[PDB]
Amino acid sequence: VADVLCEFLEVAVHLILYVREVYPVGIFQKRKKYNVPVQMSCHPELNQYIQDTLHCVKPLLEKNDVEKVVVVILDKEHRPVEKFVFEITQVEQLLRAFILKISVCDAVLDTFTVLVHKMQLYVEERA
Amino acid sequence: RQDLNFGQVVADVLCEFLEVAVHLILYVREVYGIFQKRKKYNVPVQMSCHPELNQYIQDTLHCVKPLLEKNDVEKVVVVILDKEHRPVEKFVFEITQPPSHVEQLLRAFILKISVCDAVLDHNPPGCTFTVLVHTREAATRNMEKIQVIKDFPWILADEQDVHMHDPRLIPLKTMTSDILKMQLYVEER
Amino acid sequence: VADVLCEFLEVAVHLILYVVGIFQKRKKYNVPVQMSCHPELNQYIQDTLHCVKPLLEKNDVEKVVVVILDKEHRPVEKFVFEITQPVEQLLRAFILKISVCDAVLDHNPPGCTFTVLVHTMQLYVEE
Amino acid sequence: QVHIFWGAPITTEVILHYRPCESDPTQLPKIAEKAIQDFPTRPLSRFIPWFPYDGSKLPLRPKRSPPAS
Amino acid sequence: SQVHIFWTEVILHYRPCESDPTQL
Amino acid sequence: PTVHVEVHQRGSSTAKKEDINLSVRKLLNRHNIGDYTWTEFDEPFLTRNVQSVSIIDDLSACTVALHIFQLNEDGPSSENLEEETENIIAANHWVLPAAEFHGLWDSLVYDVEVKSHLLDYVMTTLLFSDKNVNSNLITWNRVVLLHGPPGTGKTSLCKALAQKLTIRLSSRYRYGQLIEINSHSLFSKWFSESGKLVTKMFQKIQDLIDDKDALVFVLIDQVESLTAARNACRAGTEPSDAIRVVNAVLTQIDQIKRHSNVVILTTSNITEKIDVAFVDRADIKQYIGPPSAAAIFKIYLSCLEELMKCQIIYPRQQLLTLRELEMIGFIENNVSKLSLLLNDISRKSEGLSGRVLRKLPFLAHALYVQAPTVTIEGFLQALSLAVDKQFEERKKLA
Amino acid sequence: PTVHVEVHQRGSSTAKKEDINLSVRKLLNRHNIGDYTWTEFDEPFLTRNVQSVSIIDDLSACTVALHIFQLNEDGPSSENLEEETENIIAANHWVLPAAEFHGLWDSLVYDVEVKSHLLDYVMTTLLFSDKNVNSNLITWNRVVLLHGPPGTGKTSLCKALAQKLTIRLSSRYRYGQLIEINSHSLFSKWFSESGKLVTKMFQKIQDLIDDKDALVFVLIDQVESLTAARNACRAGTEPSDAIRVVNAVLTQIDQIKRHSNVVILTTSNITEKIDVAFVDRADIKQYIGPPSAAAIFKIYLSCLEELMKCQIIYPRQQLLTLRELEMIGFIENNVSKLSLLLNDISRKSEGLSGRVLRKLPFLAHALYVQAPTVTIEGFLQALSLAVDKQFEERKKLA
Amino acid sequence: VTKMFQKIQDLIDDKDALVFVLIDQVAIRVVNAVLTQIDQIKRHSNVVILTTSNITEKIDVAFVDRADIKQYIGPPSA
Ligand SMILES: Nc1ncnc2c1ncn2[C@@H]1O[C@H](COP(=O)(O)OP(=O)(O)OP(O)(O)=S)[C@@H](O)[C@H]1O
Ligand SMILES: Nc1ncnc2c1ncn2[C@@H]1O[C@H](COP(=O)(O)OP(=O)(O)OP(O)(O)=S)[C@@H](O)[C@H]1O
Repeated sequence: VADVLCEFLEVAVHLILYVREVYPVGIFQKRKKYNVPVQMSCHPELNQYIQDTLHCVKPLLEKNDVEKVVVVILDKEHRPVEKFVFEITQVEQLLRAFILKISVCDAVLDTFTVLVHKMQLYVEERA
Repeated sequence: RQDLNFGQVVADVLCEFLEVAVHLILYVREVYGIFQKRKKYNVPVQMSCHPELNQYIQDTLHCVKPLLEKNDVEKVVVVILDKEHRPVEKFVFEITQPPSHVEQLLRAFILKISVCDAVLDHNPPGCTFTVLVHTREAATRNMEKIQVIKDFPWILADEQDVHMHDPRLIPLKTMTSDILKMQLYVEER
Repeated sequence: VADVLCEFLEVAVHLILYVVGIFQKRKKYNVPVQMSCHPELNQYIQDTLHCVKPLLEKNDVEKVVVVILDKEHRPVEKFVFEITQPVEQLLRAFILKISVCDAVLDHNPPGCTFTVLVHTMQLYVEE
Repeated sequence: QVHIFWGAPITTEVILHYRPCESDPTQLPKIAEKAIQDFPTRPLSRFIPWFPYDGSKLPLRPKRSPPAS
Repeated sequence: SQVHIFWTEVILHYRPCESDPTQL
Repeated sequence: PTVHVEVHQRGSSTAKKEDINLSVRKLLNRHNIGDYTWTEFDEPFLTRNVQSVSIIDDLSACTVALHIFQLNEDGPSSENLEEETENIIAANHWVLPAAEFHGLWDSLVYDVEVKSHLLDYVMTTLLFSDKNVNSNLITWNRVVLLHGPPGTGKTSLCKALAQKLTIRLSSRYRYGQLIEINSHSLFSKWFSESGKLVTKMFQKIQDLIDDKDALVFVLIDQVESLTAARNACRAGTEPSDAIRVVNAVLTQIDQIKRHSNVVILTTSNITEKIDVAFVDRADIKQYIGPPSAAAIFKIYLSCLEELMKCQIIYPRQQLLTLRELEMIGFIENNVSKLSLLLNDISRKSEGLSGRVLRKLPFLAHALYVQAPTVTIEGFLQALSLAVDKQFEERKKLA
Repeated sequence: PTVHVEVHQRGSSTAKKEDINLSVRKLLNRHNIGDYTWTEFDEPFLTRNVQSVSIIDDLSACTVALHIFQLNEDGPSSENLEEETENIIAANHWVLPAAEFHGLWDSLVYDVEVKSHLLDYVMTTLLFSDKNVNSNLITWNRVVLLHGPPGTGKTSLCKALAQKLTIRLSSRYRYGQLIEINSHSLFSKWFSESGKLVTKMFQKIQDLIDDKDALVFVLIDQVESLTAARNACRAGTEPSDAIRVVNAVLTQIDQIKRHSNVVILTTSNITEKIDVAFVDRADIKQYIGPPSAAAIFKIYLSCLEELMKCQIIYPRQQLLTLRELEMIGFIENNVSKLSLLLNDISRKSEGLSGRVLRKLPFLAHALYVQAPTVTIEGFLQALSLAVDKQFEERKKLA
Repeated sequence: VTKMFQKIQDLIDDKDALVFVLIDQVAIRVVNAVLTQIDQIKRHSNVVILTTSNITEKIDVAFVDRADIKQYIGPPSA
């Protein structure tokens, strides 16, 4: 099932990028491509970028050395200002929920690197 | 040396930001299909093609825009509601106001209300909105400040359009700001 | 066989670190070889080969390039080991090929500071 | 094991992924060791309304209706 | 197709204990 | 008369106070006999829970006063004064001795009249306070002003006064306090955002005075930042808000005049063009000039002694002082030859400020000596060379 | 004694430091022969991992210390306001050692030994820092002033200092920062907003200082602009710029005095019209004067053997230094004539600023000789006419 | 100044092109990001920069102090 949970992480990473306004280029628009109500990127370079980053963690994630998928949003100094940490302990109910989660998680809150140390997404953010 | 005064836009822009917001939300809340995708405020805003509805908003909000500028307004609420005029989707713009950062974080607002259709469950179409103006004075005190518009009249807090309920808040935003405490949140029912 | 091939890569990498007194004769795979007693290096080379291990579980592999660096880490020498990966004389024959290679050729400064690579029984040397 | 993909163009060991065609980062590892380390972790703050729905403080309402369609 | 650097889509290896070489 | 002793608690000397009191008592009764400083003791509780015992201004079988004091390693603890978190640091907050101001009162060297006056001022303040004098028949504004040519150290005097008085009054008050006011974070470009910030500062200070067990010193470093002259602001260039600030400050200083545990220390250099309505609001206006010949000698003697102790000058020599030089009638001899030559350097170094007099022991080893060691008469000559270099470098720069 | 050796390591070279040190020590001990610089090597490793080796003031001694450095490739980072990011601060940020700064320390030529004084100043600073001297008892403001005639390379010496110090003191601080302060973009003047602006850039300086393993140099150009003389100026029409912007910098710099890994370097033009309370807060105020005859001759040499090095003056004739002319005693000879004529140009081209001196070859090869390849004594004649061309041109603009 | 000079720099690294580049009447408004690019392309060589400033002595520190030879043209001729 991880062959589509990787694309769920795709959903996650671009929606974080999207709501954080990490760039002013408003490329993002609603994309139900193959009936998935999620808002990915319109750069096939970047869709395949997430695809092959997850491809090269596919011999690496389900091996279960994983202790947290830390999607860092990097900084101008390439600093983990917002580590969106996802615990690897695994049906749209979670998806929207995660979507919901992300949004309500950006609720309190105000360049990304996918480091890989209940999908209890928590944000370690600068104080 | 020149010390100097200031020129606040504080209380008015909010509702007209609501204008954009409502023009967005009337779109996103699926309560407008006569809406068109457009471009404004550097976001994929979805507005209305009807200039008639544009002037209807001119009346509904842009007539009360300096009348809404009293700071007594607590909850600028877009009640998204059925024929009974009772909410299903309480877009409670809880304006906790401490009197371009405003659009800097309404960037997130507009953008995420746009994403709210990925959070908003499939709300039935054929349901309109009411602009509940929650003031600090109950039961619609001072009819003049709410019926400022001559051609556009106002009404008191009649028993139907005064109450709401079922407050399940999933705070799609909590975007505090400098001038604004835009505690927007979508209280589902 | 991949496991015992990895142990023979151990034999290679470290005996070729030899092929000075901090090294010692001991029984490996029923031959006496004059390597190092270093337990840190023993388990470190074991770790190199046992991370090479899942790599060969993939079975997609070209070379085990045991780069004998100079002290500059900028190769003046090298030892590519292009085994086309799909009795004691032949388990010692490989060692005699490398000894005759370093025979016609020459080694590097005492600490060869080598960094094993892999490209995923025969060999040669890019000097 | 920790998997530090520097990229997106504008004990525990580290399986970093280099994957170069540029050869000019000049810093993967320190930034990799930066992305690896946990930094001042702000506690998860909680949500709450500050203006609740008061039964003694009630709203305003205008008269007219929107053009139906 | 893949090369590893026990120090083409490259899978380097770091072993954070050794990290003296400022530019790796 | 009374002699005063300060005993310094180390970091982990937690034990008690009365035991140290009586312990130093039997120490003084076993000794009984100028100012001195003990650092090496014999009795184990003394050697462990005391770092130093200084007798600061003979038969000591008379009245003696003790002041046990322990230094606190805290830091700035800035007051934000933020209206919407956009404001900037103001009123940095110093506490019971922070170990940063330690040893200050004796490194500074002035005339005799500048320290005793500024101390018995605050002493008589409390004497009058607790005898219940009539509030509005004899009163004071509790404000001191220090002016002098620049470089003569009048911020160190206030901070050392805070230190010395926190220690000297550890019985009447639980502990001391100090607020250094950032007189350039009160102003604001917008209209009447200045006076409100000034009154916000002073109401915060008033809150900090609410408790009557602390002792608050309020240091305004350079007043002319705040109390700018009121009339001199000539046509059109200076707006009105340059008047609201001054009179708000004056009103607040009058409003916190009623308490008895606040002293306001304010300094400014020869730019004493202070608003007259403030330059009258000052009990003591003391003049801090440049060091005199004896002061120069003592600064140089302290510098050389510290340097020898620190092993930049390895061969230690016993340098005399003025009292013995006048005792021997200035007779030239081997022991005083180097002392007299230092004195001759001093007599020709008259004129500079203290701000540089404590550089020269660093320049004369920065520009005229190469080896990281040098003998006295091999280092003290470079002192004369550095003095002449400073004088010429002053002169040719107009 | 001691001698210093510096070796350029290539950026594309990545060998370990100690291997480089061993290899250069091997080359030195094999050769072991004045202040000349190596460029030719005989080891493939050392070639691909070294660019040059140089001796900085013919002896087989082995009192050798190696400093190895990497001139950083990229140029300046920019510093803008925190919330007014458009143009408020706009400070320059060099991450030393930097590429655009090399060769700079060598080219500059003076005659008052500024280099040695102003370098061993920082050396003695570090010595006093490591020995744990009482900072309350011997102190320095860490501020160095340089003032003098316009265009005479006053500011050039500060970048050379910073480069030479982050090179010399490697392995003691991993790197250095150099913050160039624009003293003209911090005068947003409406009722003390500039005096509030100094605070933000100085907090950023604090940010770059607390990184206690980086040596930081703060270079202030036109230190007369930030600190205008407030006292003697009988202009009350200056509302708060002459009193609340000089006092807003006399504090932030007395605040970094406590730290030790910071040095303040300032460049001034007007000796007067600067606050007397800032000509006491500077350790070294050294005057950079217009070039003198021997200096002019040396600079002209530098230019001419530079041109010969790039083959502009194709027929290479030995240019004799002034020491060789003194040794021979000014004897006319078929090779010694050119140096003599250079020396006549030197007296004739006396009193010009170093910048026009380092221009004059450009003009003399611009108008008077169009030849892509030039023989000597015509190019020299071109200089001897272009200098008079410069005198007359200066007379033209009145 | 970002993509225009990447094109120009493509035209500079070759030894064959004598590229001269004109600047007319010497992010956005929180620097112009034009300096860093033009200053870095100054280094390539065989790319010579001319600026028709048309602005008199009043000049900023940004470009007028890195410019070396400065000539003035007045009223046109008969
Ligand atoms: N009389 C003195 N004895 C010893 N040191 C002095 C004396 N006067 C000045 N100093 C030295 O001056 C150093 C710094 O003094 P500062 O107080 O900073 O001067 P100051 O007057 O602030 O200058 P402003 O603030 O410009 S008046 C202190 O460390 C003092 O040692
Ligand atoms: N005395 C000198 N000896 C050798 N070269 C000099 C000398 N003075 C100046 N230069 C050259 O002058 C060029 C730049 O000098 P600057 O330092 O900018 O002069 P400057 O003193 O900055 O003048 P200000 O104060 O900024 S007008 C450098 O390239 C120096 O090489």
